[PDB]
Amino acid sequence: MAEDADMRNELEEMQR
Amino acid sequence: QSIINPDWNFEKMGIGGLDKEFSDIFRRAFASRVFPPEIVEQMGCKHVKGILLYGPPGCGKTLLARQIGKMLNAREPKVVNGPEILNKYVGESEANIRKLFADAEEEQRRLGANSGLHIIIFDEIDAICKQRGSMAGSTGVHDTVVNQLLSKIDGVEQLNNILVIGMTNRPDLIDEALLRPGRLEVKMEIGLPDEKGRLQILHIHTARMRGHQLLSADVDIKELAVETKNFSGAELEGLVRAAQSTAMNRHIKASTKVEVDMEKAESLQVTRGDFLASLENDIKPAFGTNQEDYASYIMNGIIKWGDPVTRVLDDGELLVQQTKNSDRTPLVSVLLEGPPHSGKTALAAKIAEESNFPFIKICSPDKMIGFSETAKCQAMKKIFDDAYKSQLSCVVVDDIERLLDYVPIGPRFSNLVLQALLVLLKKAPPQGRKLLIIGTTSRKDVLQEMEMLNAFSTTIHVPNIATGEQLLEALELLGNFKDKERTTIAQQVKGKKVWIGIKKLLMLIEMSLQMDPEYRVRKFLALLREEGASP
Amino acid sequence: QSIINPDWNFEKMGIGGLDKEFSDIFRRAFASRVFPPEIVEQMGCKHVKGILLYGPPGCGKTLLARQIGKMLNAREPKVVNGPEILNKYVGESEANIRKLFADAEEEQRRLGANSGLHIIIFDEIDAICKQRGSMAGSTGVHDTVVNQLLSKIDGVEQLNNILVIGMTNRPDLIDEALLRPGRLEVKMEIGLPDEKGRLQILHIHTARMRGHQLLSADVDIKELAVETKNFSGAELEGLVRAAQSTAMNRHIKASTKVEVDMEKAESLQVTRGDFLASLENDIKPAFGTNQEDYASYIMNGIIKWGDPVTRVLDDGELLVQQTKNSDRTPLVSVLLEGPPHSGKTALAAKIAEESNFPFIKICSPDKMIGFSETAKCQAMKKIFDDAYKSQLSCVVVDDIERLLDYVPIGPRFSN
Amino acid sequence: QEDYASYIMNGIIKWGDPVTRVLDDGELLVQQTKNSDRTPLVSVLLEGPPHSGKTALAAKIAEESNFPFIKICSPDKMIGFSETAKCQAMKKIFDDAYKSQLSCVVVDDIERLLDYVPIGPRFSN
Ligand SMILES: Nc1ncnc2c1ncn2[C@@H]1O[C@H](COP(=O)(O)OP(=O)(O)OP(=O)(O)O)[C@@H](O)[C@H]1O
Ligand SMILES: Nc1ncnc2c1ncn2[C@@H]1O[C@H](COP(=O)(O)OP(=O)(O)OP(=O)(O)O)[C@@H](O)[C@H]1O
Ligand SMILES: Nc1ncnc2c1ncn2[C@@H]1O[C@H](COP(=O)(O)OP(=O)(O)OP(=O)(O)O)[C@@H](O)[C@H]1O
Ligand SMILES: Nc1ncnc2c1ncn2[C@@H]1O[C@H](COP(=O)(O)OP(=O)(O)OP(=O)(O)O)[C@@H](O)[C@H]1O
Ligand SMILES: Nc1ncnc2c1ncn2[C@@H]1O[C@H](COP(=O)(O)OP(=O)(O)OP(=O)(O)O)[C@@H](O)[C@H]1O
Repeated sequence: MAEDADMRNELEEMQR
Repeated sequence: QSIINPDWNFEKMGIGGLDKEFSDIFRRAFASRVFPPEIVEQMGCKHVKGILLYGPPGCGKTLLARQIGKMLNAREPKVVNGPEILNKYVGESEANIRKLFADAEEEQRRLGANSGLHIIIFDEIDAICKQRGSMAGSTGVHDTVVNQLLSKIDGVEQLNNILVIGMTNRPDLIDEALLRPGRLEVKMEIGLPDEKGRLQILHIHTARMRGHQLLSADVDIKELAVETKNFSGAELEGLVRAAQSTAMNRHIKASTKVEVDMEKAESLQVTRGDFLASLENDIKPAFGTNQEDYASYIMNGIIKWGDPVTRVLDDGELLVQQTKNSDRTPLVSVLLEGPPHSGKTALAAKIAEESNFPFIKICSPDKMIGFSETAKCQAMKKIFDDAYKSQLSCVVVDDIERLLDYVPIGPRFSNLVLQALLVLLKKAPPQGRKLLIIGTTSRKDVLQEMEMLNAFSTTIHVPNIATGEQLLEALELLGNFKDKERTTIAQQVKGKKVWIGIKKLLMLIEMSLQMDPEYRVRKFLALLREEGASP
Repeated sequence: QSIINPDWNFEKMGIGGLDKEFSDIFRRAFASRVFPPEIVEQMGCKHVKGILLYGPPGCGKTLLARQIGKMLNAREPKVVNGPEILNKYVGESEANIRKLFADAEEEQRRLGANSGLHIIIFDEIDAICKQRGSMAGSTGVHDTVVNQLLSKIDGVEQLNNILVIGMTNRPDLIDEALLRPGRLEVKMEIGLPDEKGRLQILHIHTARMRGHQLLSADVDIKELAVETKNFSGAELEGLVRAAQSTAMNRHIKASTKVEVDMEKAESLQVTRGDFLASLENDIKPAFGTNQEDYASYIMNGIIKWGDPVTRVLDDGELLVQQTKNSDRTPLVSVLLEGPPHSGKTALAAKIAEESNFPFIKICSPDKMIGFSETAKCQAMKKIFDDAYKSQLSCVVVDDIERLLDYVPIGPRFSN
Repeated sequence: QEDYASYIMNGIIKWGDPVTRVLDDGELLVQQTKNSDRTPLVSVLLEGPPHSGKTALAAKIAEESNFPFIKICSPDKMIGFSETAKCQAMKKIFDDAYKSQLSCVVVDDIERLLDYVPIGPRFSN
């Protein structure tokens, strides 16, 4: 079984 | 105020070979905006706000986009260079997309109908817009981007002062909802030019040199246009550029210190030899068959050692003319058959070369060594699909018995390839287009057993050398043995019948030549005797 | 200001065996930047903006790129080491690409046609520029990067002050749209050298030693050039390095505390014995040949027990002469047949050894135990592909019936 | 709508009685299938020597009827397909045909659809 490929990511910003 | 700059001329934009496409675009897009308004209001139609361009690399799409942008009298166009909208945060890509249409909406709301035009250019549009629901990862942003674009182009609010231009290399990957009328109507294909287009393009890129007297008088443009086949605009420009540098290099010395003459630089001129040299060592097209193929397939040329050689060519010419002229039979086929080592591939290549058709291709097994069965079928289907696109085409299939793996033991062979070939030999191309197929083999009875010899229209036989006179004529035409030795050779062969193939004689002669000068004819005769005969 | 450095000199570069390739590169790339500007203006041509170099390992691509970088009087070149621009956040891998062209665009906008030159180098370009899938459902893992690069090299906005250089070992995987005459126009192959190039390389790498009288008088470089057949540029340097190390090792003693005798270290010299030892044990080429295989296949030598042994060898000599001195027949083949245990695989090995061709390879079933037919076909194709990069090649196919998996029952074999 | 021009590329000419006889038989079969309730399914086979024009006559017979749904299944589209893809395609075509109240389907070049070769012989079961 071929291991799952790499993935991107999504980011969320927070305000102080 | 008109929508075209007063100082605009079609010959100023430097595009050649696309008169029809430009005419169609102008008719479909800008016809409404130039015609007097009152009739348009009476007629009550809406303008068009979408253009798509597709085609193979290096044909002139970006040039068209830039020139169209320069033609119109309006605001400076907005250009997007590929996927420049994507952002790492959430909801920023959609904001970036929405920021493009702000000014258009503001002007529409303020000035209503009496408003200017806004142009937006998307380069590599297939990067951001793809069919929804196909990406396994990171699809959260792509689908949202597509939906935002669709809603903005055509939504509840209506705009009537925007024009969108897109360029792509893969038209079939774009979402269908974006291609319906009302969003992107005018779809255009830009393809390779014909001879007239090549001549126009070549004339465009040599105007300055002629104007300034830097071009020699022995250069003929028409010869170049005729010679340069399958080229595209970029390749023609590259050829001219290489020719220009080959001339500049004759006045520089890069031995130890780079030095220029500057006293012979004046009187610099470009000659025909520069063009010829640049065409054989610098630039090579990336389409179709070229000289490097005929060189390999026809290695030792063709020599008229007898009558049948002319007979075969005169029989092939009749079929070439028939396929060119007739209209009731758009598809024709022929089979060349003969004993081994007779020279069938060379004759087929010669006939195809003299056909002079725009499209020529050769399908041989030596380019598919080690392939499976499906790979072979797929590689054949691709070659046959590209001839349907052209107008009149010719194709060659050599060594059929090797294309399908036949071995006398068993027997054993590939059924899939046989069925694919039997299907393709009776498939006709689209209306108005014509195709010729030539095939070569060395085992007629086997093909007859499989019921393939009745899918061909006619057959041509390629015989062997049969008499000593023909052998002596071939020897004379090759000029390998002198008259004194040829007399001795004739003393032996004239009273006998011979049975030899042309491709074997050239090997026998080479084998004989290695011996010492005294034992050459003797060795040649011994080998010939050993060969025997079996008519 | 001239584009070329005032003090540049060809002999200073230190590259040997590539005089034609460099001439072609110079002519096609820098010819239009040395000529007077007014005449070039009159002709109305644009400059070339691309170079690609491909070939087998160790033949001097990264050296040529670095020297080209150092020979121009311009800014400091930008370098990208393989996939150094990949990132995990969405939309960053493409910002990295767009960040390489900022200075060029700014200078083009400001200074117009009086700008300098900006160079960019892509090492292992095939890692980030593979062909786009172009079929729905197998979209490439990175296609946005390819699209961004294509849009930036040649787009709606025109640049005339850039130059890009790429390097690869697998030129057949690059995207086609990247290699058209408008983007990467000049493509060159760097291959193995010939005898003259080997002499030039050896002189380049021995000049400094010869300067300080550190090289013995019994060393002849022409003989070394003759002996070293089918050696790449790196292997000659490795040979010289090994010889120097062997020479140095004689004045050190390491089986207890490490001491160096600095009284005979001032009479240090390199002899040909070191070179001979190095050629036998340390450096083993890849496209050449070595004597171990012959010892493996001719185990017990060849004895002349009769007349046929001479006839078989004389026929092979004749065939070798024909194949080397012929033009109409560039390919010739022969078959050796006989009863079992007659010793036919040693005679073939002996003929191949006596041919004296630069490239000699033996294909045997001993290295294909348990393989399926596909693997065997792939191995044969690899050997024959390697054989087409030499001016004279000889190949031997051994035990054909064990290669086809023939068995009398049935019969059964691999088609 | 099928591209009947491709299959009928040179029209039809009445060079003899058999043409009219075949067309009349086809019309009779169409009428029977249209106006029957005991036999909802009907089948017929056209056979003859090679180069007789069977495909054109079958296409004409199909066209002359005015059924809402008409389709033609040919091996021209199934090039390089496996023995499963063909089954799936035929199943899809018949499933689509089932929806309409009246359906007519044409299967041409049966022997090419089974991959028949007289050596051994061979075919797909
Ligand atoms: N029809 C043409 N007439 C004149 N010049 C042309 C033509 N086609 C191409 N050229 C020349 O080739 C150059 C490159 O063409 P262009 O960039 O417009 O191609 P493209 O189709 O957008 O390419 P790609 O598919 O690689 O993105 C143009 O700048 C122009 O110099
Ligand atoms: N009149 C001629 N006709 C054909 N070939 C010729 C003629 N004169 C010289 N030749 C040379 O003879 C060779 C023809 O061999 P070719 O490979 O075409 O033969 P073939 O019968 O197709 O091959 P094979 O039997 O090995 O499958 C080519 O080198 C061709 O240049
Ligand atoms: N033509 C040459 N002349 C002189 N030295 C050379 C030459 N080719 C290689 N060398 C020597 O070998 C060293 C290593 O070779 P280089 O890094 O240029 O090879 P390469 O082809 O880029 O390698 P790879 O394909 O493995 O990435 C050079 O720094 C130099 O010392
Ligand atoms: N004159 C000679 N000719 C050939 N081989 C010789 C001669 N004198 C000695 N020998 C030795 O005889 C052996 C020949 O064995 P080899 O494996 O080459 O034979 P073979 O017939 O190919 O074998 P097989 O039938 O088992 O495949 C080698 O060890 C070789 O060195
Ligand atoms: N009276 C006719 N009957 C049938 N076909 C005719 C007639 N007159 C002309 N034709 C034309 O004859 C051509 C031959 O028909 P078609 O290709 O269908 O034959 P076929 O018997 O199915 O062929 P094959 O034996 O190759 O499978 C068709 O273009 C058809 O238009």
